[PDB]
Amino acid sequence: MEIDPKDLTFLKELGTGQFGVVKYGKWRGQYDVAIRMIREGSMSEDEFIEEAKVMMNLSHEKLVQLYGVCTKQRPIFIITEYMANGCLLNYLREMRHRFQTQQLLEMCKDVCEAMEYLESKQFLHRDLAARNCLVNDQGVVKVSDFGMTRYVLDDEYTSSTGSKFPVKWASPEVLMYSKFSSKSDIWAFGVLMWEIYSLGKMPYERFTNSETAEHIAQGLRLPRPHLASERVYTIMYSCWHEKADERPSFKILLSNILDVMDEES
Ligand SMILES: Nc1ncnc2c1c(-c1ccc(Oc3ccccc3)cc1)nn2[C@H]1CCCNC1
Repeated sequence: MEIDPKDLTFLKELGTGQFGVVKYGKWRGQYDVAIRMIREGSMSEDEFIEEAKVMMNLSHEKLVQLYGVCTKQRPIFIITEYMANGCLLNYLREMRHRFQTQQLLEMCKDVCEAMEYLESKQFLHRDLAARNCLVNDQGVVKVSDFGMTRYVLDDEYTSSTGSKFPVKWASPEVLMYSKFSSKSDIWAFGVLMWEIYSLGKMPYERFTNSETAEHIAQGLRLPRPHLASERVYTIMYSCWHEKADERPSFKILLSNILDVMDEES
């Protein structure tokens, strides 16, 4: 729902993100929130505003809540659940020697659950990666910035060959046909799992986007992380089938994950 900025407070600067500055603050006094000021000229505003009403009704424990927005001024404000420990990529890098494999698999259960809820709502992320997931004060991981890429005006961020396109998370059908589906989000989730168990290493770090696209197209797959068991690796590898329909759904994926968690006792 719309929020009167009168009911907001700006308390701290968190930095400028992909879509503009973000600040920590309090909503209605008792709610820790993160307020994003939408970079001007970056978004299809009218379309984005109308779609925001759809993305507001999405609720799930492992999905960064949207509490509301302020659109009756510019820049649009986005009021979201405050994730004190920030992006999963940076949480992973700062705490490399703190994670036991049980917490890593947990982080995968969190993400997989959020993506299974998005699967059940027929809502695609289109840019699933570790850089778009956030962590709250209890170490829980939650997905964010879902569906945002549908409204970026910069064509580098959108085209298959754009200099800013996340090639390293894209499925072959996204690179070759721009056919976005839940299966491409599954491929991306596989890459994300690899990020998690790699503790935030860049997938195909020493490959240009073109080199990555071509290697993937001819069968190359990420190496088993040092901290990944052969069963976890089997799961993220099953996410990377050439045939999209050959990839397991997030529900089947969550089940396999939970089987591994049970077997790690
Ligand atoms: N929610 C946060 N909690 C804590 N930290 C945060 C955020 C955000 C953030 C704000 C709005 C936002 O919009 C959304 C769009 C679609 C769905 C959900 C949200 C997405 C993310 N940035 N940051 C930090 C990360 C590190 C660098 N500085 C900024």
